[PDB]
Amino acid sequence: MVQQKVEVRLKTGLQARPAALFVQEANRFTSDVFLEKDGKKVNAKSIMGLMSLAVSTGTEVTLIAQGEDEQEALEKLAAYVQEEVL
Amino acid sequence: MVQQKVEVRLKTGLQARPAALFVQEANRFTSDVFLEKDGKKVNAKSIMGLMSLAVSTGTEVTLIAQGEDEQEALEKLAAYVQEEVL
Repeated sequence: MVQQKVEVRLKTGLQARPAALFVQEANRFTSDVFLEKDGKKVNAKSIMGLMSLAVSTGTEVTLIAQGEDEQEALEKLAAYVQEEVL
Repeated sequence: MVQQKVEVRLKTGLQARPAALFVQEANRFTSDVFLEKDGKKVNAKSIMGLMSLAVSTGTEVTLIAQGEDEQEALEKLAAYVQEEVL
């Protein structure tokens, strides 16, 4: 048995569970909802789409919403992404 | 439309493709391989298992290999994880 402490340089992204819950919430709005970082934009209403964006916990990203209920969509999803409750 | 910069507090892990390619590389060896971080260990020959470890790009993890070709496996996989492939 051999072991080695290594630095992960591979790309990371939202895990499946967190992404699924994100999508479940986003789907309740008619607005298009996207997550964006460094010129890359993914659809927040799709699990695989959300997971394709390279992100790390603690990373800053841009949440975008466009539609009739964009304000509420933004408020609810921003709270979710930042794990805020009450 | 509207937007807001938010901090990702959700859990992240290796993305699907890098994880799949890691496993394809690990599959070339008979040794069992694992990844460990903060008391949690996952089977590195399982894509979903590998993706379940809470990881962010740039963080440290412990790569483990055990079997007949463990030394060779560790070196190849360590290079892959740290993006130092030859």
